[PDB]
Amino acid sequence: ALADVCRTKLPSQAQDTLALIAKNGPYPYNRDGVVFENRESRLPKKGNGYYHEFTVVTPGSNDRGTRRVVTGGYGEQYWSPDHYATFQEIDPRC
Ligand SMILES: Nc1nc2c(ncn2[C@@H]2O[C@H](CO)[C@@H](OP(=O)(O)O)[C@H]2O)c(=O)[nH]1
Ligand SMILES: OC[C@H]1O[C@@H](O)[C@H](O)[C@@H](O)[C@@H]1O
Repeated sequence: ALADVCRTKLPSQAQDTLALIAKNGPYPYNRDGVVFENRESRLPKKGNGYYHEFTVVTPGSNDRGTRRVVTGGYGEQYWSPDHYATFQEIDPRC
């Protein structure tokens, strides 16, 4: 049961991250692209290595912070402002 968000409504940092995803980087962190395990199953329960996580920069700071995009195996994209506590499916069509 998944909240949905239009790509245009995403903070501009989140959109930068999707742009880096679409050209496969370079990414600003070695941790970008690591397997997201979906341990809590807030996202569709899928096989090993389906999901990958990518940093969204906090505005102001250049630390990683708590903002993230998880991608799925067919290019589904998920937004998390709250360090994997909740997810919204990104609709790239709006
Ligand atoms: N909550 C949660 N975090 C995960 C899961 N799988 C990987 N992570 C997080 O993804 C990141 C890379 O392994 C780590 O957090 P981080 O964003 O602080 O680096 C790790 O804690 C998961 O299934 N659930
Ligand atoms: O040790 C490797 C790590 O260095 C950190 O400073 C960065 O966030 C990443 O590039 C990586 O996850």
